[PDB]
Amino acid sequence: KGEELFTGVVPILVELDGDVNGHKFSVSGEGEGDATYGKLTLKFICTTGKLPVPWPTLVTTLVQCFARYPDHMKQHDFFKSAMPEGYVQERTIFFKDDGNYKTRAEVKFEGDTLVNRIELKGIDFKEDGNILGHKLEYNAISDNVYITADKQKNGIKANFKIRHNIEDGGVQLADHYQQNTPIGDGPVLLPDNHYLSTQSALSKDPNEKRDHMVLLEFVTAAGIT
Repeated sequence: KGEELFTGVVPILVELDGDVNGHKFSVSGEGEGDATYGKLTLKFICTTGKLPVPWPTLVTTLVQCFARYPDHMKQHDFFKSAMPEGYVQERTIFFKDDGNYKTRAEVKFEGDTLVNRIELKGIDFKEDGNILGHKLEYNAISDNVYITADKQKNGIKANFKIRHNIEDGGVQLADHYQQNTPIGDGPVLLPDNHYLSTQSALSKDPNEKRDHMVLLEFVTAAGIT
């Protein structure tokens, strides 16, 4: 029944509060998603001024309920099955040879709007590392989110890697460990193993003077034939 909430375009709101090594910041986002095509269009603003970490490092934190699940995979979509009451999404993101983010978010409907409210804490970062030193390129990320059921917690876990390009030519690995659990008591779908193929394209609004990120993203479930 949660699936039917995603047959059309759904407005999205995102609100993040962050503290990375004592550098506090907030981000707001607006846009919409259409799970029929796995398509997200979102614009994010740093409401506190300058973002103290690179925008690309916040993409995965800033609504996998918008994934396109093929018809033959509908029984494996935990994310929509938890709606409208929602789910908790928690991650640890380890940046190789640098610090880590720990994130806790609640994703749920408020009326007709899908809302992602996030708290992010970052620790152990190097002040002249690739994150606090803003050495990461601003282009695109693309990878696969590998999902497995967590039957004991009535939810799912996921793991994946993001390889952020460094301006001087290298790569900054971000190892992601994820858990999702329903907020409500309604039955949810516990999926067989599969993944979300995700492509995020990052751009700028030429008329926007605030520190910001425009995102066009596609999310497609795969791995079951």
